[PDB]
Amino acid sequence: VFRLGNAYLISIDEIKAGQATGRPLSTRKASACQLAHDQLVNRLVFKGSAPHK
Amino acid sequence: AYENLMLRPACPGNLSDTSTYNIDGACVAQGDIEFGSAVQVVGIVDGVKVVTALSDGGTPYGIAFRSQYEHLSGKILDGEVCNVVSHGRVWALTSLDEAPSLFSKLQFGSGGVVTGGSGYAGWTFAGGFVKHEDGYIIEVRVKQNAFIVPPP
Amino acid sequence: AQINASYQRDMAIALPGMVADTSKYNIDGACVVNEGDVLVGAAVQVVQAQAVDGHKLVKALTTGTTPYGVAIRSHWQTVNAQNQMIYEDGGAINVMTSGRVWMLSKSTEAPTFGSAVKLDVDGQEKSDGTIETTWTYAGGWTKYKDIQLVEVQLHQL
Amino acid sequence: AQINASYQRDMAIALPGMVADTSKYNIDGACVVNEGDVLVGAAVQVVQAQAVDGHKLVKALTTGTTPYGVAIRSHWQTVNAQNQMIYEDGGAINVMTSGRVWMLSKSTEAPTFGSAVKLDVDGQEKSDGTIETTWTYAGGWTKYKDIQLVEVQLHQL
Repeated sequence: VFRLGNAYLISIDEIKAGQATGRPLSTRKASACQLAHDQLVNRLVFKGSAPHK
Repeated sequence: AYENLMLRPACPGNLSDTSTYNIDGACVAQGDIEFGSAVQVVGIVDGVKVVTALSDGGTPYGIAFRSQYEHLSGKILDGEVCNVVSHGRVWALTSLDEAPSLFSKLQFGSGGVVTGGSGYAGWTFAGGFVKHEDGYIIEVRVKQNAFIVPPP
Repeated sequence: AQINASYQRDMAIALPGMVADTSKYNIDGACVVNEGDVLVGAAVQVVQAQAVDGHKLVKALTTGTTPYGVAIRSHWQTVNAQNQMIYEDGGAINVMTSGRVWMLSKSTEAPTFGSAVKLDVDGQEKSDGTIETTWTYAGGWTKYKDIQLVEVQLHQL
Repeated sequence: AQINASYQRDMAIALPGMVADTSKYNIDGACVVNEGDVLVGAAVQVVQAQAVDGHKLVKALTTGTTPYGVAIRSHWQTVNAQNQMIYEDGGAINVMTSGRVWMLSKSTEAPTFGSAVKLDVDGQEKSDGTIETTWTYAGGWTKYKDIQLVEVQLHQL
């Protein structure tokens, strides 16, 4: 079994602007993390990682 | 990059890793500055630093940072406060086609775009090279106190 | 009758040995003043680092020595002496090896933003100093009453 | 009648490849053991850093190679073997690229405080080694049972 990991950055002004204009930004960056994890899982099935065996 | 990938790898002017970064928030712009590209420090007025795009005979200071609240036009305009990555690991702009040797000191020219490696002192090339639009993007390991302005 | 009046006064910018900004910084608080007293806004030297216990024996700068760090301002550890704050023989010291500080200065001209910081035998900044350091300037240049101050940038050495 | 007794024993100070201080350190994951085994207290080399993905392939030091970082002791990632703790092939390694760590040493005399660190072809510290590093000593010098240990200050490459 293995482990995967990402991260993202946000400020206070961006949070307030997202909550005031009706278009949040936190969710749009959180979805990218799930999509990246899915892509990494896809790459490890049809292709392999020779250093990772 | 490009097709066969769900996500584009990276975009210029954004941090790559979360490892000991430093961002200056007290800065003012003199001209139009694009994300990426090194900047100079023309002078200091009452604490804040007046930064410009890199020119001839100037020591680079940091790489411009991308914020989605401050700049709503895709670039940093004149007379606007901006964030500069004084220290950390950021994606920069380059005019190259092949990745240089690992841990090689990069050189800057034109409007802060990387022209080549094989330098003597300065920042170093981390592991990263991606294609963007028509061109490539290089990863730069910014370190504070790296470039010392020459004495007159 | 009479015309009322209202005035305005601005506070100073900094004091000697005070941390300037909240950037990346690092104080080493496991050091001992081996001999003599150390001023707050001055550099120090490492006489000897213990092998087992781990305390470092710091001192004041002298002729032909490499500086290590700058003492900082603390209202509890420091002891007032000669109308100033000071660290005495024995006890623990706060020396910062990375960050921005307001050092004491002996120069009379504003330096450039970059450049290299130069110190005299005492440990205070001097433009035409003899002890070369790798530290650079930060831009600040002020004066508290009759005391000159300059801002410098440090890194681990 | 009889006289009571009381005894005392002290613990050791270090263990190979163990973080020594709480100062600013940077531990880099996402590294893979390309070939062979890597000891906890030995330096490593970067065989290749992938461009698109980001993983860095890590091996053991050989002749004429630039050191990168020191392996870090962990109770989960590491695998116990040879009556010791090692990192097996095809597994993630915690590499410390900055900070203070306890290394494995082959020397016999205590080093100076500020001076360059010289490694040998094996990746362990040696007073007169051939491979040259940019790291500097920190002062600590102890021994765990029959194993010699030394403390070093790591700088980012």
